[PDB]
Amino acid sequence: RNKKIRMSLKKRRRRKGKRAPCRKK
Amino acid sequence: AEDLHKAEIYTQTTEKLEKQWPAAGGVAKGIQGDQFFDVMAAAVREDLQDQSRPVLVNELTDHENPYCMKREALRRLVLHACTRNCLDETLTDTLLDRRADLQRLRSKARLPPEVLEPLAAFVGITRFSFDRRARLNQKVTAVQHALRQISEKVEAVLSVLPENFPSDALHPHHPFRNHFGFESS
Amino acid sequence: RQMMKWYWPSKYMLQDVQMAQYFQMQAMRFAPRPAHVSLTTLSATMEQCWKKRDAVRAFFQSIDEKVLRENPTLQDLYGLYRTLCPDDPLRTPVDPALWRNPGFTWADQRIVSSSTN
Amino acid sequence: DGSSDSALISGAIVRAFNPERMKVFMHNGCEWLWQAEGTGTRKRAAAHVIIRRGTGQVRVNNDEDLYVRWPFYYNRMDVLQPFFLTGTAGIYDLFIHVRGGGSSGQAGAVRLAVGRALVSACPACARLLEEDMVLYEDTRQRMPKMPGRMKARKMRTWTKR
Amino acid sequence: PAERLHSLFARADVLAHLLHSRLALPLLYPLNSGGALTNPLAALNSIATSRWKREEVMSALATVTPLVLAATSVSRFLKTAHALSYFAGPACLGRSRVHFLRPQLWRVLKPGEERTTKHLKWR
Amino acid sequence: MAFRYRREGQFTKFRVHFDRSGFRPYIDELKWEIMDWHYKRAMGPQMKKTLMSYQEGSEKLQYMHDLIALGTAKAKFPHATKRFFFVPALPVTIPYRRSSNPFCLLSANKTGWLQWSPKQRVPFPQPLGKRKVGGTDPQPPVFP
Amino acid sequence: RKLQELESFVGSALRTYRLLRPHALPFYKEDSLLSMQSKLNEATLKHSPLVHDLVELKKRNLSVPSDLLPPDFNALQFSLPVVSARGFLLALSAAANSVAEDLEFLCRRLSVPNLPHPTHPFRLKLLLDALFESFKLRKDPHYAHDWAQRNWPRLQAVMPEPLSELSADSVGLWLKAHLERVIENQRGRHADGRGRLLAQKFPLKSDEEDLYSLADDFIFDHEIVDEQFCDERLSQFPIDKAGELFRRVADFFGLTKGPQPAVNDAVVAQFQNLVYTLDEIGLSNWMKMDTREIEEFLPEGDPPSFAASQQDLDAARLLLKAAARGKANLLDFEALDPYKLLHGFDFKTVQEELATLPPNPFLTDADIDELFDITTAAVSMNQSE
Amino acid sequence: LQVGRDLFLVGWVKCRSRFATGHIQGDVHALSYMRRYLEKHVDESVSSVRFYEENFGMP
Amino acid sequence: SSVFFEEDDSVYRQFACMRRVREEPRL
Amino acid sequence: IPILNKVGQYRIRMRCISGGYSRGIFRFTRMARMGMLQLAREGWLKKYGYRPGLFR
Amino acid sequence: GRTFVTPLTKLQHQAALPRSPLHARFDFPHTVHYDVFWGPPQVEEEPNKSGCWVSFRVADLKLSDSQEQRLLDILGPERYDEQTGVVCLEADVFPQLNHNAAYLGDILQQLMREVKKA
Amino acid sequence: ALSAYSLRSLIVTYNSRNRSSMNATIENLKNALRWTSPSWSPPWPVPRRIGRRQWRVTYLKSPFKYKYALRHYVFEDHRYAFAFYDVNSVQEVVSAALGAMAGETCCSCRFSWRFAGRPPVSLPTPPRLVPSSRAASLTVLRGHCPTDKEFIRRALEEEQAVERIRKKLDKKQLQWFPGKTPWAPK
RNA sequence: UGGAAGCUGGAAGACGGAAUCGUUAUUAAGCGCCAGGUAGUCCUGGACACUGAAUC
RNA sequence: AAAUAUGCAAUCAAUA
Repeated sequence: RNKKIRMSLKKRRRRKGKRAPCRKK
Repeated sequence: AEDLHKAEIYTQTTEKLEKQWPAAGGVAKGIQGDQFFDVMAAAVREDLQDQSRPVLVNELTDHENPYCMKREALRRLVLHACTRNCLDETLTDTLLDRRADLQRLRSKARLPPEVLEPLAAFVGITRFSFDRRARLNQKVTAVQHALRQISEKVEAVLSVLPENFPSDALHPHHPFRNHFGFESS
Repeated sequence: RQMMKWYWPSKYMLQDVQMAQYFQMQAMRFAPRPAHVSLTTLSATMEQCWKKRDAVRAFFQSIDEKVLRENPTLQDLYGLYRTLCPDDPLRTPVDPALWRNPGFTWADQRIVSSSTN
Repeated sequence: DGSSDSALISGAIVRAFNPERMKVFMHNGCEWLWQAEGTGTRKRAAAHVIIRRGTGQVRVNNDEDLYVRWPFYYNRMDVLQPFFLTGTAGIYDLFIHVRGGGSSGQAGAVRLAVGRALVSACPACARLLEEDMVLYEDTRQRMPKMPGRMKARKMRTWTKR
Repeated sequence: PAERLHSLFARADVLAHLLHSRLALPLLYPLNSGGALTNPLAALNSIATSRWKREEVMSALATVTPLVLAATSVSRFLKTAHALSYFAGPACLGRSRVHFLRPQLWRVLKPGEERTTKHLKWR
Repeated sequence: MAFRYRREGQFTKFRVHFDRSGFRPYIDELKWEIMDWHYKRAMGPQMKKTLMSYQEGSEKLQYMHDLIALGTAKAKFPHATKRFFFVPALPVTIPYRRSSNPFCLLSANKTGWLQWSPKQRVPFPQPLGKRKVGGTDPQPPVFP
Repeated sequence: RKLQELESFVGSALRTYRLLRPHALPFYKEDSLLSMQSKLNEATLKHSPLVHDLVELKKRNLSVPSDLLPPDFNALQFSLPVVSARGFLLALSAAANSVAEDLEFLCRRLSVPNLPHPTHPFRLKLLLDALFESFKLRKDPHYAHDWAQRNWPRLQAVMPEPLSELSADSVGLWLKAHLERVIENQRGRHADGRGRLLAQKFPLKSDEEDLYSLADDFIFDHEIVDEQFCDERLSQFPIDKAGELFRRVADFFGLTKGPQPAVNDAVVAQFQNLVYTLDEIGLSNWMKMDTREIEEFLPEGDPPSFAASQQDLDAARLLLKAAARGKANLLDFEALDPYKLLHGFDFKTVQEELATLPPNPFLTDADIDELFDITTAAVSMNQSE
Repeated sequence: LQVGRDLFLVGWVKCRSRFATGHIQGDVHALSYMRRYLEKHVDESVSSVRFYEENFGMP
Repeated sequence: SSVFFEEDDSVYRQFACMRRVREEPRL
Repeated sequence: IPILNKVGQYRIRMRCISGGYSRGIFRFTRMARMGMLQLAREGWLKKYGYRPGLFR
Repeated sequence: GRTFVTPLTKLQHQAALPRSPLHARFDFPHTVHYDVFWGPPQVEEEPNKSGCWVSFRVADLKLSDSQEQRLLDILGPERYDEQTGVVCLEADVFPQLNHNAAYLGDILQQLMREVKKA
Repeated sequence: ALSAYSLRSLIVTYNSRNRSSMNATIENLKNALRWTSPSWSPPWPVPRRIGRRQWRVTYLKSPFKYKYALRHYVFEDHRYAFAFYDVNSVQEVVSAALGAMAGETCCSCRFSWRFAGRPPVSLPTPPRLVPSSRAASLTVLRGHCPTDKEFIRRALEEEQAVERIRKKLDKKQLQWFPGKTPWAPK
């Protein structure tokens, strides 16, 4: 899907409490 | 006109029955108390009402509620020979709702079983029945069986009493207690 | 169940209109309602209790209040006997809950009324 | 004399029918309510404001600072300008309960509520707020998206042929 | 007196109930443009009189009118109390426009006011 | 929050699943209602025509059926000069559930039949404008 | 032109009646309801045994047995029942006189001149008009001093001590200042809220002196007021705070003070109930509008002048009791149901039906009987010219 | 429109700032009610009312 | 006011059948 | 589970009840665009809260 | 073993029921809530109308500290509202309200027995 | 003890699809209560209005092509709740509530049955104070709920607590794929 | 070449020629969020909110 | 100051 939505899901995980990188690698 | 007259007669009979066999303390309190006299009076009144309920010609629904019977008769007559136009055919319901006698009868319907049946099930009563006639039948059968022995004798009478029957023995295939309840009405 | 509730119900299982069945229904819907088994057995039990009033009094004299409390059916028997006869078989007055004085005395003749219009 | 009689009549009326207005304090030659309240709305944000004679402390929702709720100076000025306009900066302590919307919407709702509370405290000073238009309720709502359009007005690029 | 003041408002409520009962029906009750004229109900004059007089209802309404006019004093008193309850105390170029200099004219379907812009084209 | 009651329904409309919003459907009821309407409109008039065809042996058949079923047949005919009117009726086809609600109009029914009336000044399935309810005109169309 | 004016007046009267009768269906719906009721009544009663009995008796020339129609029973008009108009008038007169007794006592304590004669059926309205005429102000500051001089002594006796001890000159000065402020605030070209409140005023230019209204012109003393007042006076009045306002007024006039409060809380509850009842006949509309148009458009008429009767007195007493218990409409009782009476169905009397209804906590049967004078009501109705 | 929806009347209406016109059809009682409403039950300044082209007994 | 929160053990001890009814058979 | 290929929940499609089309079908209606339009315009949905005067 | 007594059957068998409506087997304040649906004739049953629950205050139960802690731990934090010190127990295990009520009563009695075991 | 339970609260929520139907139901309920037989006042419940819900189904305007022409079908619901407290005339209240329903309006009933537990132990007359040897030698408002305001407060607090508990339990137990537990064989 | 993630990244790409499109202020532009397609699947379609201008 | 340790939406005080 869209890169922006993928980043949004990663940010949601971070807010939930999982430290995941935001780099689009 | 005859059907409306029969409905009025039925309402009058219901009022007379209510005054003749009143339920002291309220219907709900009488049901909860489960006194023999209250059950007998309620069953007698219900059976008399059932016997006196008429059979109308223009309706195939034998409504047990005098409010419903009278309202349907009035509606049928209004539709038959009182409606000038669509406005009247729509205002028929407002006309029915604006009648004071129907307003009075609106708050005199029987108590639905679910008001108390779940409460009785939660309490854990198995020798119970929301139907007054059924409760009277159960009590009277128990009394007849007790009288059959009433003639080491108190022990036998208590043994024959319904309350002292083991729950495991109700059905051979389920030798466990507290498995059978009271049938809902 | 949810997946099997999508399309219309069968249109070939709709009841037909038959004059014979209409007449049968018209005749049957006026059928009489007999008296209830509960009331018939109540009359029979009243007769039996009147016949054996002495045995009931002896049993209630022998019994105590705690047994009556623990056996509700005995409360029904006591109420039936009290409405049949004004005698108080029990030695001590009973609590209102176990038995409340109705003030009633007995059934097919008692349960009757007449009027015209 | 006559002034005392007029004051007595006014105080009797206030005591009888407006008990809450008895507790007032002099400031700049006029009386101001000791405590006052107001309400305001903006976008999807609704705010309630209470002002009580204090030292000038602003508390928002569950004891939150003004600069923490509105980090931006323009939002802070939106919130606190009416105090400056009326000259009561620091005279009152402000307590705010706001819900909904965003930073600017909540700031606007709080501004309206504060203006309403100030005019309630001292009605004669609302002229100072009229010109600034503090007592204006902006009821404008977001423009609904339209069918066949990406946004309320945006559309795909139309290709000829 | 104490008892007189105690019963004053109860008796006023009785009067108001009477006025409400009168006003809860049409002016020319029971006259009607239907069954009244098309299905009249002599030997039956004792239970239903086809004859009818309007002076009775006219007098009833004439007596009702001043009573409600007086009951308006209750509204006047309530308004006086409401006005008093908001008393404050001792006394203490060019046009300005917001949201456009002038309202915009729309020749396309407005998403908000569709009920007034439906006839207009959507593009 | 400038327009609360105007937007009252927005939350359920947009940001809630149907299975959790509590909104009650209509398909499972209108499905039976439409078929009831069609069946009644098709069968009622024919039932009335069949009833009124003979119009002389109706009372005799009622008397004989009452004798067969009840054995008395004096409920409708106390004497020779009493007339028993026949009200057209049709079978009830929609499986309504019997409910404890004492005011339910279709819970005390025991005959499995309902009276049918050809007269209704207000048309129930009011279409929009010139549209006619489907299945109303069976005559074949005629082309120019 | 006269026909045009008459039609316009009829329309205005109908609009006034619509205002007075809220929570009511449109006129055509009401007429259709009455038509259906009448046709239903005829269809039901054509087969009644009583109608056939009377027909046979009249045909065969016999007499009607006396013990058939109860004495209070009346003939059906247009096939549906109607209540005793004379009894209703007697009950109205009794209640109006009862209230006018207290109103007249209050007026006398204030020395209101030109009081009306008690026999007048319009006694209450006449007393109110006399009171307001005696206590009137012209809204002009010039007349404030004269008004204070003429009226202040009368109000001094009733006013609480701290205000009564004041002088007339102080009151005159305060009134002058208040009127000047009100005039300034009303001529300051107000637009929003205040503009609507001013526009709501019913036009009065028939050479009528402008009269200060404390219910409307008082709050204009200050230029700016809480918008909640405007919202409540223009959209929906807080009808539930009437008890609070009445208690406030009683506290101002010093009725609460004392070991036994003169007014007490039962009177507050009674005032709240009275306000609720008036809401049924349109108190909210009155609060939201000006009642001058109501007064000027509600039709008038000649006062009744008839002779009472024992049945009329009985009906008036029953109506008073029913109104006291809240069931002011007698058409909803089994007593006035034609079907049961004509078909020989046992029905409960008015007293029997009232016995099975909640009693009035502030007015028992004995209190009703002692406080309502049907004899004087009948005398007033029989009054002529 | 509300009155016509309640009365099951048909036809058309046309209202503007200073005038109104319409052609109404329906049951006789409904037409009489509409006429009464237009004559007496309109919440706007009605200086003149006129009815014309009245017909009855239509199939 | 007739709630019996505790069953009377004496009656069940006196009467065997009620004793058996109150008894819980082993699983 | 091969038999699910034939007797599974996923071999079922939401087809229009009144039209038979197998696309553009909602559970709240179980009917396609034209079926819904005909039902709405015939007046069968007034009882069930349908508000034709609402756009959004 | 290959044959065993199911937990619900065990609960029924070990449950103690009152002798008559005059006997109470709970002895503590509580409120019982259930939902019933009524309306015009209908062909489809109203969903979500078969569950019932009981609510009570631990202070009203009036137990020792250990017993109260055991009750709170057994019922978990989800069934405990600390603002008013209330605790609720639900039963929506069967589609029939009477069956759910009987199960609720049995589980409430078992819960009280386990609390007393503290 | 079934004989001791009291109907603490009965909240009837009328659910309607038409404003006219809801108004008819409300008026019927009012009229039914206005004629209730037995200081004493009719069992007037506490009204509690509930919001309005809506739903949409979106379709094209054309039988083929033209995806940019769309149509919306909007549905509505209304809910209105009336609460009776400390209900003694259970039969009368239930009959009125069920017979008030008009048109297609349905009703959801919320019953609460309360038991007061063991009665408080009665304290006899307290001992009287006597001088010692030294001294010897020397409802009213119409249309309002008649039940007690404190009773209503307690009932409302209990209702709010149970609502919070229900919301917490439902939110915790909610799942999109019911029956799935993490790390279990999927 | 269902979608998501991780390790490595020798894929183009430095605002894009002739030409060409959207847009009326809570609008453009930016940002996230979510009902429905009754398992999974779009950057589509339909909405929601937040920030938020300039120009004749 | 022995108070707090502080980011904001699109539903709900007629009940959080």
